[PDB]
Amino acid sequence: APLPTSCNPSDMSHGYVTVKPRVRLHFVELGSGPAVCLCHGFPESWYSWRYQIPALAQAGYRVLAMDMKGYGESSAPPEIEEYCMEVLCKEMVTFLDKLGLSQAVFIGHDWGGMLVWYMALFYPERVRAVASLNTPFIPANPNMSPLESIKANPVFDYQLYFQEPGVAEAELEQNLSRTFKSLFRASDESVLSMHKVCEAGGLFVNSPEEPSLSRMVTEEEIQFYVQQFKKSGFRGPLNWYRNMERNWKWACKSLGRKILIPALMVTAEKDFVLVPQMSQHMEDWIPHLKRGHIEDCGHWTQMDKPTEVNQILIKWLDSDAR
Ligand SMILES: Cc1ccc(S(=O)(=O)N2C[C@H]3CN(C(=O)NCc4ccc(Cl)cc4Cl)C[C@H]3C2)cc1
Repeated sequence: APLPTSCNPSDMSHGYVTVKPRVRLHFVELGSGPAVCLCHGFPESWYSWRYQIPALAQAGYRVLAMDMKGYGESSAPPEIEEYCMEVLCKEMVTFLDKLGLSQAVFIGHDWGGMLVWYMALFYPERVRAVASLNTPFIPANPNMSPLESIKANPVFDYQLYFQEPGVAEAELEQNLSRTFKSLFRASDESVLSMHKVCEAGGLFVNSPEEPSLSRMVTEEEIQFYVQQFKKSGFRGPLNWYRNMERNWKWACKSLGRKILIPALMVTAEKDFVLVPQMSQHMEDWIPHLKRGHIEDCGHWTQMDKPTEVNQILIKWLDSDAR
């Protein structure tokens, strides 16, 4: 079952676009062909797509893999409201403008999946096609506060823990190697319960001080993440979670419009947070939706099942984005 080719950071083309005076976005770029913009989740990196970038370039695409705002070599302003979906999506539009791209295909995972859905919803003229790994498209519900909705799903308890600035930062920054080795695990290897984080008082309070390495990752890979998060830390990344009311109000401005462009939703059997069933009935909002499903795959889709991800994405790109 041999691993796809990966990426060596020093061997990549590194690009930088200043979207505003204080905000510069970094990306890596490989390949010729139609532009495909890969958008990672929390707390990840462009390098989360290391197994996809060569494969998609070989398949005849120009891949732009982002450091999202708050991450890596991209700017990480401290202000919470710099990380609301309205701001982040408008910055990605400006990014396309500065690159001289009329459209791109957007592929996202986790919080990057949420972003690419909103790009498709509000900026469809700039989105050739959209794919999400794990993250569903959920229509805005103007009758339920985001607070209500969170409290009504217990696996989302960690999200409240992430609200108060500084608290989760201290825990996640205390020992970066422990942070990433604890998080980046296959489902069966989990050392963390995302429930009752608040009563425990932290994500890792009941996890090993010296976790083993997951089968999914090497020490060298973990240390790449460590080095990246030494640049700006966890405040910007966590700020993505601290705009729930603002994001809800923005999402309500879609006045029940549909997403009419080609779309792909990929579910992961063993993601016990972003569960497959959350995607049910997306077809009601997205008439041209196609689906994929990956068995034996947890939250960290790209590194858990890279071969399967690559096969799904290339088949869909070739049929629906080109
Ligand atoms: C309008 C709306 C649209 C989609 C959603 S969601 O799909 O429920 N989801 C998407 C975001 C990703 N996320 C998150 O916490 N990711 C990190 C993570 C996950 C799973 C594991 Cl195992 C470890 C880690 Cl660290 C929460 C955010 C909420 C909610 C509301």
